[PDB]
Amino acid sequence: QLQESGGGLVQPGGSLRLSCAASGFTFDDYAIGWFRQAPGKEREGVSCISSTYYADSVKGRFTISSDNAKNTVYLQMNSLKSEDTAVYYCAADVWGCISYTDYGLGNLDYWGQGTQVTVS
Amino acid sequence: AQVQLQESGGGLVQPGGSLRLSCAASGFTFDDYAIGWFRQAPGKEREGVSCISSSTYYADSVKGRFTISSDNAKNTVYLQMNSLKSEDTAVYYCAADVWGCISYTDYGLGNLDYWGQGTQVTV
Amino acid sequence: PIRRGDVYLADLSPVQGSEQGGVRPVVIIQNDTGNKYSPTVIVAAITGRINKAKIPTHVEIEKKYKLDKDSVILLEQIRTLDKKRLKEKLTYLSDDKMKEVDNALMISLGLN
Amino acid sequence: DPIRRGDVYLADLSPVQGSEQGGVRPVVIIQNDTGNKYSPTVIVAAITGRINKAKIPTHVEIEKKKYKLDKDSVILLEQIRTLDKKRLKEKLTYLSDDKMKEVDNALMISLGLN
Repeated sequence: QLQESGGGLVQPGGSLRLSCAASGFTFDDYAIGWFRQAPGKEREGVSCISSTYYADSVKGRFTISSDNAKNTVYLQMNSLKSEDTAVYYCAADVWGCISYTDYGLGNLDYWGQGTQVTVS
Repeated sequence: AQVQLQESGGGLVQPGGSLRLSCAASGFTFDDYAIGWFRQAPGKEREGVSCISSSTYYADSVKGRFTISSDNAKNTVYLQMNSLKSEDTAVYYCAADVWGCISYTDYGLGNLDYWGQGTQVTV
Repeated sequence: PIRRGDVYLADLSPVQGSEQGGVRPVVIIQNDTGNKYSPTVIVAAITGRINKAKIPTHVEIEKKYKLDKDSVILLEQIRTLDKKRLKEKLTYLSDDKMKEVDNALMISLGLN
Repeated sequence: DPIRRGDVYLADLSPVQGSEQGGVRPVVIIQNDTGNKYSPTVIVAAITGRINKAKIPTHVEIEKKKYKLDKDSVILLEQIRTLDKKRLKEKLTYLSDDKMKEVDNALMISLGLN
């Protein structure tokens, strides 16, 4: 089970920390990260961890991290911007982080239900 | 380069008769190289006939009737040509190759390391 | 005779890093002329750890092909194997499955 | 600094079995550049010095001069393999657009892509 937490409203330039608690499924044999979707837009890969990946538009501001003890994944989102407004879904993948990039196809293993993030 | 190839044993033969070609490999390591035979008719591209090293290779039209063999002591390679045919009339060249026998097949491009001068075989 | 599209079981190991290791099925992708005369084959690894294509160089294969589980042909995991590495011939890919492989290979090696 | 298709790197192919190409030798990157950016692996072809003339259609010749090589060599597009990036050591050079065209053609022949 993937259940994300930490969404909400934020002023531009502020910070948010997302969480994704991984229930069950081996913490070490999976890659886990985040996708985000604007209205009417395709689910965009944001960041991932196995080794890390960040999409360009969030590189340098967002920091992803893992707490193996708590089987959770944290995405620290600093210097937020209006364009970062989207529903954010975490996702897990057997294979690795390449599914989160512009090259991957979007076929991810497991997902969460999505959490809302608006910045304005 | 460092290698002398001199083939011998040609001549005239009646259809169904036999010939044995010889190829004296002077110098160059007999063991780390592949050695075999090519043949060329008038106006035709050099066709690979047989090869040996490291294993034998024969082109289809000569299988069963031609046999390649080695005498390491005499630094020679033998091609026994039995059951000859009119089509087997051609100049026969021996050749050696660093890479292996694939140069002697239809897939190879014909760029061989060393060559002999050729011996005529007429049927 | 070893043919393109055949699927053989082969020992990929030893490998380094993210190279696909292990004993697993592989599919011959070298041309059949090279398959006839060379002592080596070119193969792509098949893995079962995933069953959906993650990147455009992945091709999934369905009981039909005598595999333990539904698997993916990893066209980004290519290697040249000595023919001696090949063990049982498990199967051979369908013509359509090979059309997939061709296209993933084009993508893979930037051959468009 | 980023690994690009056509780059030429030195890499340790060993260990190998049978008629597979081993040794520390130059290799040419043939994986697509998108895969070169995101994957931890590249696809290479071995370059050998034991021959300097193409024996088969999947061989492509390359000068020692222009490419900072010990000897005139040939790119073995029938000896291609996926390497982890950690295997790549010094960057020796990169192939001209003309040489890469030879490579791409030999590659199509090699993998029966016509």
